[PDB]
Amino acid sequence: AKFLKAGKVAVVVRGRYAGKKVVIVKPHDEGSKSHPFGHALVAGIERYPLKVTKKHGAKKVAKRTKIKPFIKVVNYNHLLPTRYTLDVEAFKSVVSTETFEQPSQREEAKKVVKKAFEERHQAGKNQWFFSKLRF
Amino acid sequence: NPLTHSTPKNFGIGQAVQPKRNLSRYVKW
Amino acid sequence: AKRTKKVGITGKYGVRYGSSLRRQVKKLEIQQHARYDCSFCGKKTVKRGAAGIWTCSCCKKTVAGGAYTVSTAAAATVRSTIRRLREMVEA
Amino acid sequence: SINQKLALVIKSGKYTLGYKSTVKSLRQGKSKLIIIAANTPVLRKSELEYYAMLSKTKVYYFQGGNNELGTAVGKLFRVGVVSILEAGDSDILTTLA
Amino acid sequence: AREITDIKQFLELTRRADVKTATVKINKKLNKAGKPFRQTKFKVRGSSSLYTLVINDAGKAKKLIQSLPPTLKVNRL
Amino acid sequence: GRVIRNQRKGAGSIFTSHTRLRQGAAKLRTLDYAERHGYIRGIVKQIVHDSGRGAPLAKVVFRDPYKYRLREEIFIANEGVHTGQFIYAGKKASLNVGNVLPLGSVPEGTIVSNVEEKPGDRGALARASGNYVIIIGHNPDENKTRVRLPSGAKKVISSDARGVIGVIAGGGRVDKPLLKAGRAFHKYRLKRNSWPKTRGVAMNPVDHPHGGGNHQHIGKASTISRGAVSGQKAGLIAARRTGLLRGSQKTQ
Amino acid sequence: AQRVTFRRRNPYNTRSNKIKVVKTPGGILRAQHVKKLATRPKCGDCGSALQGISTLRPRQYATVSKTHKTVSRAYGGSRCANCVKERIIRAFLIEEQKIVKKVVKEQTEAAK
RNA sequence: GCUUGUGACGGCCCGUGAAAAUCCACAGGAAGGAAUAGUUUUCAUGCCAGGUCGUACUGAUAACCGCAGCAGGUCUCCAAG
RNA sequence: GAUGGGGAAGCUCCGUUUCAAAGGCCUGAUUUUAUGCAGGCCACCAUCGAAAGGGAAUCCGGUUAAGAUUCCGGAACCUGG
Ligand SMILES: [Mg+2]
Ligand SMILES: [Mg+2]
Ligand SMILES: [Mg+2]
Ligand SMILES: [Mg+2]
Ligand SMILES: [Mg+2]
Ligand SMILES: [Mg+2]
Ligand SMILES: [Mg+2]
Ligand SMILES: [Mg+2]
Ligand SMILES: [Mg+2]
Ligand SMILES: [Mg+2]
Ligand SMILES: [Mg+2]
Repeated sequence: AKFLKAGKVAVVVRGRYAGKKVVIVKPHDEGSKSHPFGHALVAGIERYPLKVTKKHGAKKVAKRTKIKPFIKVVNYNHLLPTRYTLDVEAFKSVVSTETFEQPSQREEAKKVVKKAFEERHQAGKNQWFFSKLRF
Repeated sequence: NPLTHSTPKNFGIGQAVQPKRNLSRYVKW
Repeated sequence: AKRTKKVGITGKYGVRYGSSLRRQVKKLEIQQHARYDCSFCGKKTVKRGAAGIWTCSCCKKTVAGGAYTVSTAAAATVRSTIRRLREMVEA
Repeated sequence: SINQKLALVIKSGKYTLGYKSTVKSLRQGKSKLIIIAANTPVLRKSELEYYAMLSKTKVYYFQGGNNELGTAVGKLFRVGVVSILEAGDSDILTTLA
Repeated sequence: AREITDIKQFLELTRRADVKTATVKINKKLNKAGKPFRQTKFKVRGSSSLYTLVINDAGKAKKLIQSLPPTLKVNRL
Repeated sequence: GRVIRNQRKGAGSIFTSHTRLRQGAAKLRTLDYAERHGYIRGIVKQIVHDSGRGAPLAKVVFRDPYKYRLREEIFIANEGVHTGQFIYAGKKASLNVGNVLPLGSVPEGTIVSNVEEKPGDRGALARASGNYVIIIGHNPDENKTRVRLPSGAKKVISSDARGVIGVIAGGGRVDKPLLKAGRAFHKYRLKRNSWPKTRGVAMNPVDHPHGGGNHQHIGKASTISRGAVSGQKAGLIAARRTGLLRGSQKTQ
Repeated sequence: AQRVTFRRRNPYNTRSNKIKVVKTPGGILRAQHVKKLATRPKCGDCGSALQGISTLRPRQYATVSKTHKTVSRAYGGSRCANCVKERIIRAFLIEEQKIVKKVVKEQTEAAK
């Protein structure tokens, strides 16, 4: 079966966010005018939240758990497709082709994506997603 | 229970840095 | 045209040193200066780099080898002996 | 024997030679069977195994390196990974490959 | 050492505390082929460096000399 | 008389080893809890030339068991090893070319090099280019192992002595004739001042036992007592036989 | 041909006492002392001169800003782009095979 | 073209052709962290200070060694038709 | 080439990391006020040895009976505050 889908996790392999975890939100497979190649929109996380422990409480637990996210357009060549899965109903209509090519329009998405990922980390869902791949 | 995990370390030759044991029998007085 | 009937590479020494010591040096200078085939990348790019050291131009893997050649009859027959002794234990 | 099987594929059926194009054909999902030579590096051998198990493709191991997988498919060059898109005259799906 | 191209920037460095001295050089150059033209150069002395300007237009050379500070020591040539 | 040349070398003014460019002493790892119980893994970072030495050296890196850091060793490179390979050291290691194993754990007919005389000494026997010992039968009682050393001598050593597997790199180095003096000159330049060499029969009597004479001749027998003294020993020392050898060669 | 001297007491031609001839506004030739060339910094994995980093003599790197000494990536002015790429795969595939190990290896001891 | 510097290459070895001070970067996330303001002096500008000893001339058929203003001896850079 | 040690009737010889209890540093916590504890590492352990090896940073134009990359005029750059 064809694995590059809307609900699938991946690992970025090149460029600033290299060695970080993402989700392929919209696969533009067969070329384009701008970006003339097999490309894909992504929506992962830049800063991972730290190892909270049983000594910490109330205030420091909140500071240790803050997820600065990001969004990108990425070539299929610069991704590792993985067998893990993550849902994309929380930010399907927000991130789009029309969202990019506008400086002010990128923040509104990021603030909505940050809301999705911080809701997911609090109460353990997708642990592999919110843990740093170590190299 | 809520956020923190249980991921053990393996102190058994060539893996994990050995812990701070009591080394009183081997001290060069 | 072919330049020398017999001497070849040992012509540099001219008339000196005796014929058999030049003939012995031709033999071993044909071996060390030559290019050899790589184990990992599969190309005739392995070249000597001091006695015992053999590297690949591309792929960059170095290997420890003979003085004037990559493999030799001492290490060739030892390769089968270490292979055969382990087959008692493993197989 | 694998030598009789790959001989009939080159003239009639389709194929692709090399890593960049196997993974391009394996990401799309056109590959029926990928072949992997011996001397190919392990990190790449393990990634081709991982991309093949996601796409669901068989992984035969050619006995010998890239220099004799080229003569096996008939080309005059070293080739380190062969993906077979359309199996033509031969039958590499059901057989030992 | 340092040069400035913009004329709006140069007027700010004339009132930057340490800048006391300044100077206005007149030159005599030529361009294109035939007849020559009259060039001017305005230089100010900071503590670390000398900032300077190159104005080829003779029309705007008169406007810049008129708009300097009063306490600045301006030395011709 | 004077003081002979060979008496002069013991004071070591100009007869010391020239050792600027050397890489380092070529020992094994220090024997610890990790090597005499399980095993421990290291990577060969690069193999490299060493001055005044026929064989190449391997800079081999391990990780320290008792504190967070790395440890760099210098092994003598065996004929087979390549950079990036994993060297597996200790007791429970497989029978592979480059791994270091205790002489008890290998079977018979096994070919090891850079082997300890007594356990924990870190290198001793078979360290030149193209050398090795053969393990030739074991002894379960008193844990002793019987071996064959490069000279043909048959020793019995401890079974807990360690020994890296395979022959040493740089084999067949003495086949190619040097041809000229310039090549001998450069060889010794990076070892010690022992070249070139003048014959004793060409000196005056103050300088040697073989001096003087109206022809060049030794004059008395060249074979000399085990228990002569400093100044008398020059020639063949404790020679049980002499002359060009006939019959079968080598040790039985 | 107007000949020229050294400008410092060291009169021998070493690596640190090099000379360049230079024409001046007085209209004479004159010697100028040249400094030693900087090498490129190397990657600590392959050994390639690594791109987007300045080439200066080592104490110069104290004066310069942070942009001139790095790139924006994991292992900035330390490993090259190809080296980081590879150890991200290798870190992932071994740790993917580590989960595939413990799924199969636990079932091995369980069903025996 | 001459002198010199530099760049990518190629030959040669049983010769594979110093070290240390010093300066940087990365991995790591300790600690400190924000909205009526902190963090930045690795961005720009601005203020202050930088001791001690040597520094003249010869460098050779007259300033050095050779009993001397001795046909000897004494390391090195620049180089016109 | 000192030290700790060990030789030597002694002038002294050996040895330089050695069978030795071998020495320094960062924040705070403070508001008797100067550092009382919080705890972390480091075992690196004398020192001498290059006016051609390594090494932070300067140029032009003027000037004297005899000085200058050192003075004067202009324009710079480092290092520590
Ligand atoms: Mg002789
Ligand atoms: Mg002799
Ligand atoms: Mg004589
Ligand atoms: Mg006698
Ligand atoms: Mg005598
Ligand atoms: Mg005679
Ligand atoms: Mg110097
Ligand atoms: Mg002078
Ligand atoms: Mg003079
Ligand atoms: Mg000193
Ligand atoms: Mg003067």
